[PDB]
Amino acid sequence: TPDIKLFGKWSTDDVQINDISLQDYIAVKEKYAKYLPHSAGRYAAKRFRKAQCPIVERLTNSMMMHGRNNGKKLMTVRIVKHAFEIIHLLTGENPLQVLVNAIINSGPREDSTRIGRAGTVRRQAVDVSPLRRVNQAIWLLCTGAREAAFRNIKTIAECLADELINAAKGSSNSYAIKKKDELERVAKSNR
Amino acid sequence: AIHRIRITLTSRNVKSLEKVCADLIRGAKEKNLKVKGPVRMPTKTLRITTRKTPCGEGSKTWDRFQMRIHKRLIDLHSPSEIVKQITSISIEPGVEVEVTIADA
Amino acid sequence: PLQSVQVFGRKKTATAVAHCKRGNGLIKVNGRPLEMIEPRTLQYKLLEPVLLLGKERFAGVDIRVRVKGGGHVAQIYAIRQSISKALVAYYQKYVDEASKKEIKDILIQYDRTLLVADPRRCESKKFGGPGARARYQKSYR
Amino acid sequence: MAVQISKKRKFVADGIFKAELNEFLTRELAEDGYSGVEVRVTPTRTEIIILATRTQNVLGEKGRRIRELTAVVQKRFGFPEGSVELYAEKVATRGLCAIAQAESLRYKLLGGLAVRRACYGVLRFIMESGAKGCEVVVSGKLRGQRAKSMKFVDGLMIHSGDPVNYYVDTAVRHVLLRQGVLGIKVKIMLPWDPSGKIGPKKPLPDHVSIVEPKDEILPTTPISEQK
Amino acid sequence: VTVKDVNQQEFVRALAAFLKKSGKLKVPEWVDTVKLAKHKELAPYDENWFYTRAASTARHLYLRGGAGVGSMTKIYGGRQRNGVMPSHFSRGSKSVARRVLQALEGLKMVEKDQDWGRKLTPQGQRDLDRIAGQVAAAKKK
Amino acid sequence: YTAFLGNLPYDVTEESIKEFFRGLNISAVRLPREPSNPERLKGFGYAEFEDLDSLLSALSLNEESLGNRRIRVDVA
Amino acid sequence: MGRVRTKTVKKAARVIIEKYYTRLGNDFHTNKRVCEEIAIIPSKKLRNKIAGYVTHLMKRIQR
Amino acid sequence: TEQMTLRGTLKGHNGWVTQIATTPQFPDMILSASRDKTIIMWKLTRDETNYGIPQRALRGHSHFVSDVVISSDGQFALSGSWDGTLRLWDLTTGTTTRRFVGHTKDVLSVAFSSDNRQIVSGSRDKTIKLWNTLGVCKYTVQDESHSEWVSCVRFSPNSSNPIIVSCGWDKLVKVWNLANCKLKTNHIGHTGYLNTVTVSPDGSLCASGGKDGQAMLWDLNEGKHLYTLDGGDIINALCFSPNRYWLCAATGPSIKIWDLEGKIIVDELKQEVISTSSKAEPPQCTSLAWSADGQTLFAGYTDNLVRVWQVTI
RNA sequence: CAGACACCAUGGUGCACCUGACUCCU
RNA sequence: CGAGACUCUGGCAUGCUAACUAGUUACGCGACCCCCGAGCGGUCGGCGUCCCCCAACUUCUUAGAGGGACAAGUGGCGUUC
Repeated sequence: TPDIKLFGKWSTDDVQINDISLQDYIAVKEKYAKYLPHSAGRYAAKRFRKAQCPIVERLTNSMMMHGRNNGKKLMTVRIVKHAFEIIHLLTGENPLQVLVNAIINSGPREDSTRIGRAGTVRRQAVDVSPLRRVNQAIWLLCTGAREAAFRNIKTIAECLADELINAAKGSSNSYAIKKKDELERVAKSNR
Repeated sequence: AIHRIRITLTSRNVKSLEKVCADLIRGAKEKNLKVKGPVRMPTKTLRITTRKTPCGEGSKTWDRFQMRIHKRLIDLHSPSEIVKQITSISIEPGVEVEVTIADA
Repeated sequence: PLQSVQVFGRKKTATAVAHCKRGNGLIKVNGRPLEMIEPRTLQYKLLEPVLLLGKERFAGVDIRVRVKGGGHVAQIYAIRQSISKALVAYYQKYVDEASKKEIKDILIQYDRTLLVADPRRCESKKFGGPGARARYQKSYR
Repeated sequence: MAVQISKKRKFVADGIFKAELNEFLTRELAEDGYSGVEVRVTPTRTEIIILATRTQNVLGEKGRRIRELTAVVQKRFGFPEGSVELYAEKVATRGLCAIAQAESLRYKLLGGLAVRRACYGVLRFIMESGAKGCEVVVSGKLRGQRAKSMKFVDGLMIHSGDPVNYYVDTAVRHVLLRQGVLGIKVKIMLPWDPSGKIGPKKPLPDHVSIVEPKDEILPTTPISEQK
Repeated sequence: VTVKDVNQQEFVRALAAFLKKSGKLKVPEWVDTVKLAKHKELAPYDENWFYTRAASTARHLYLRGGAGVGSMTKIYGGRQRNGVMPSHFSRGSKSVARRVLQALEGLKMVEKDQDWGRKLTPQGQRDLDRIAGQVAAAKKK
Repeated sequence: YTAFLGNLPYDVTEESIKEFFRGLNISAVRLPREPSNPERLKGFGYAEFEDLDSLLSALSLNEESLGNRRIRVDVA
Repeated sequence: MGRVRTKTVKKAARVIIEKYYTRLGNDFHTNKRVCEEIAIIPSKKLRNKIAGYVTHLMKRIQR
Repeated sequence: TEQMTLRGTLKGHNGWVTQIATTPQFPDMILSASRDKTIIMWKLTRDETNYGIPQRALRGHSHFVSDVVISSDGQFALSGSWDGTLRLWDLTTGTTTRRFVGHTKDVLSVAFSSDNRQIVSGSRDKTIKLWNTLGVCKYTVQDESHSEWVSCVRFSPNSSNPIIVSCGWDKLVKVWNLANCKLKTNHIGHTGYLNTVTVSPDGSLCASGGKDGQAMLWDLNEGKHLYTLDGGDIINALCFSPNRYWLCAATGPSIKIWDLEGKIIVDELKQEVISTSSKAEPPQCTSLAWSADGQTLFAGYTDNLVRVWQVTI
């Protein structure tokens, strides 16, 4: 443990952080070697505290939405650590590294901001932040988890693991691959 | 013979309560009794929620008044008569001072 | 009698006092180890600094802790801040500045702030709204 | 405390005696220039001390009125014989006593004097006795069905934050008219805010006093004396 | 030691079997049909919770100085679901929880003692610490 | 110790009381009178004393009328 | 951004400098206790802002 | 004269190292009063990595320890701290042997005797309290005993005479006799309020330096003025060496050290680096102390370091 | 300075009022 | 004048003052005593209970005085204000 700290049941090591912009917004083993994702119970104290929070801890944060599910991280970290188990038995890979790849293919490249042109709808081909690229990755990952479980035999962990695996390698069966591309569609589009 | 007399002090004015509790502890040692000290019982916050707007069409304006009373006791291993004799004299205003035969 | 230091670890309303008494004993949070009460979902949090410091620092003392206040989660940091501070305060007065500093050096790179108090409490509630910052549902024409 | 009313209830019940007494002696001792009361809890004696600017009507002749002024207080409000011992209090200043002044201005406004002229007389006089500020408001209907407000301010009046509450002496009087009610609203900001002795809430929070140095200079050579 | 050193959820089930090893645990005449609590939408799955509830009571009274009827009724209940209204905590049946108490008193697992109610029997202090070791040697959660 | 008054009749103060309320000496007493020229009978003033040999007379020499005023010796 | 120094600190600190430029220093807890010694400030926090701006002034004026 | 090369640096402090003290038994002990409300004991490694290791933390005040003084053996720590209390610590463990409540304001000074009984403290309460080791304030030297803040009370080595050489913020040095507490002399005629004062290590000569920083020399056996050794910058600490007459001035831009028999400047131990802001730039030596021998010149600055100098030609 | 510019109508009522003095007799 | 200043509160005071309507640790630690475990067993350590004291302390806790926050600091920037 003082040599290397791993995940609660997985390894923070053997994690392939393989994007260009998303360096040091995705870290699980670099400074963020955590068996237990919980920093202090707040993550909006600073704008800096976004990159302080790792993607494994923000996933436990960005899940508890939907007011009956708000204020429940203990249900969440249960279901989140359940979801890593459902990754590995479907993959065999490090389920953190699957989650780490899930941020990669779900992060956009160019998006669009609104602009006006002659009354007609045009949108400006802009980059988004690699902070936002992670935040557009996680939020689309967190959307398909509770939604697909909401009237199905599958729990959120089974839907979130399918959400991570199909976004670890873009299969267009996770919600995050399917909605990133519509964001990236408008950049090469209008004007 | 000594007689462990509680001196219970109740007030709402703290520095009035403090300047009298200073008189009781010193005056018990000025003319010799037990001196024990301020056993700080917690204050009681009397909070009452009121309406700020009578005939309250418009905005629901709530108004809360608090009143804080302050308790403490001073148990004195000291001879029963001259416990209450030295202490209860010379303090009329501002502060209730309750010397007490109990905790015998 | 045996040598000891008393400390505290604090969340919003949660003070856990551990006496890090000399001898051979556990980290007895309310007389029992941490495999008890069952929150046991933040269980890697409170078990983390003992692994990073070694149990022999905590087993060269008896640590019996009195804990009160808060909820289940508020007490988990309250005991983790305390027994971290118990180990610092034991070596600093009795044994050595160097080990407790190394204990302070080990605790602080992941930085759960296990040695400083935290000013976060519940914010005082004002009227005119069902929430501490949120207000009622408004109606206009 | 057992078996009385609560210690919570007791300090509630202490002001309940204070309110009904002050309202009633507003209704009757305003003829004294009612500045207030002072109920002093003494052993075997309720030392009531009547603050007023005309204490020549408290006894009547030979202590006549006190034996019915106490007989209101001593008999209705729960006191034994010899407990309520009445005392006068002819307050020294009255121009720092806006309560007695909005009383006394009501002896010039409802009692009869010109509107500005009585507010020239008293507002000077409460400044003549001394005021850091002193203001007079007569608010409401005047000259028919139209509401008016007559502001007569002298000295400095502050309103910021916390020291608005400490530094002033305020009086509101419901003067009844043949056409309505006006409010004689007289506030006097205390001249004994940084002084007298000293006044409330350490001298003014917008102000800092320093001492003069008169040190650390010398023409002398270093030369000592055994002392 | 205590029973707080061993696994509490194993303890409420190993002592439940120990009350089945007692053979009698003085069940009331009404558990096949009862509401049993105004918290519960359904009647219980069985009757063998009553052993577990007394296995949860005798563990509770091992730690107290003594307790009784009202104290058990806050333990096993929770949010009373108020339907179209907001749910709130209350207390269910005070008869079957007292029937638990008179049972463990009747078996001398707990016993009417000081601090207003039932504290441990010293036989119970054996038989809890006996099955505490049976809890502890089996598994340690 | 002062004997505050709302009126104080003709032996008012300021060497009208240096031999009347008491015999023992005082410091100084304010009166609204200018007590040499008018010989005006007026009371809105006060009476300051030292209270060593003054208390015995004025509490039986209260409630009275030297002229047509009313001496209220209320001591405080 | 906030709690910028108003008229009350700067006018008070100026009189303090020109009279006490020996007995003022640059340590706050000196000058805070010096503004305890030489000044009558109705708040510790106001004395924190004054004597701190004295240390702001004393650093400036010793240049 | 001789010189001083930088023997090393001390580490491990929070806030300004307000005083430093060697005990006569252990020159390898330096007790460095820092602004961390807890003085640190240092058993000197005399290394090149550090010069010592943190030995104890004498844990706890409400404010900062300005002056510190050790027992002559090296067993007790008198942390005269700005919480109003001097606290006599068990320097080996922690463990206040005596907290000295009674100074109503920030305890500026503390002195502990060669008798190892006389505790005299000066404070911002403008009092000079001759304490005992049990906290018995044996006498509070008042009544023209520094009518300004009592800056630093200093012992002549009390086998010579029972003298407190007390400097003050009243630009005076009130030199007393002890156990009668009448002035041996008031040293009159100083420029600037006297931040520090020293004795010659036999109680023989008195040197006084302060705000203006003119090291005015006095025959301490007489209270008669020798001369004014010239500094000019605000002296924060004066100390003759115990092995020779080297008085050293802890000043603003440097550490002016001299030879005092005869009057010549030995070196000037610099303390400045290139960090131009420029009202924020210079640090100062707020405390210098010699060794137990007078070989190592310890200099506890405002930079959380005590740079040391063993005298090297 | 040095990239992209659409239509959008209506609507109503009372009080701003013309002089000085200070024997409160303290 | 407002605002600021100011009040009160959240924080920071193992300093400091007090405790038998608070307690705490501390003993001898026993006792209900469990061997559960070590220890053969005592003892140890043990949740409570209590012996608890003429222990101790205010750490928890209470409430009292205080101090701490002032770019104050540093290092850039800014009329360098």
